[PDB]
Amino acid sequence: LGIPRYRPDKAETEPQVGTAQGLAWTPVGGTLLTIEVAAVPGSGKLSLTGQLGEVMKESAQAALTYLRAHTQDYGLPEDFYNKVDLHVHVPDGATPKDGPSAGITMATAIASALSRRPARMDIAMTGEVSLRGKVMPIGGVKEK
Amino acid sequence: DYGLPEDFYNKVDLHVHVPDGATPKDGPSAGITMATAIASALSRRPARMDIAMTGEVSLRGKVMPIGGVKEK
Repeated sequence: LGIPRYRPDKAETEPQVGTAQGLAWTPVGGTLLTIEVAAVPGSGKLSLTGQLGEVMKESAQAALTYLRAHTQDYGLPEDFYNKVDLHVHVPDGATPKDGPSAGITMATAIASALSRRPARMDIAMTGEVSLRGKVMPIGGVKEK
Repeated sequence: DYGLPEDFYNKVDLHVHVPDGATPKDGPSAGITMATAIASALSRRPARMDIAMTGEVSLRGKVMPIGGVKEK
């Protein structure tokens, strides 16, 4: 047959500088939704794109409040909220299935990008979050 | 009078989410819930255990009534 377009049994996936590898529980098929973030220097905006619904935003700021409670606990500065911009695109977000299931995937993405440290290859993970940080339960753990 | 740091609205950010509101909501019915929640957050202090509630907060500090409390 033709050439390997995909990676092997995943032991080569390059550690992602800021890109998490999130779960997909989708009409289109289960996959990875690798959310990438432009670690860009600005004056503190944080915008989200990628045909995405609002529960994905609210999971992202739930991870963000958890991040800003842990600025000294990771590579974040003392006050990052007013100094750095984070364009947060998601590859496939026009999904009424997909609720806020990747806020921890958001969290790994944002802390890996702001920390400039590798978000891991090959931990495909999911779960709805609280604001204060408690990983809320989810149903549909089957498809995830 | 409740042990607060008196500098809490000038240098302390605070982020609020509720899992509803996009639901059609019959006026205020969790203002006291937000009162105890924010007061619980602003001193790193847990609220009480397995206790339900609903109500409204006035400007002075009086609990205003809310209607149709048979439902809640």
